[PDB]
Amino acid sequence: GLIESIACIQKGLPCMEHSDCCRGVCEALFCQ
Repeated sequence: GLIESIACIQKGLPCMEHSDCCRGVCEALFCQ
């Protein structure tokens, strides 16, 4: 979640894990 890969990955940015995205949802490799 928070601070998983240089902080959490904010909405609209690419992620490769649900834990990367700040609100725990990564879809299409982007933080929803």
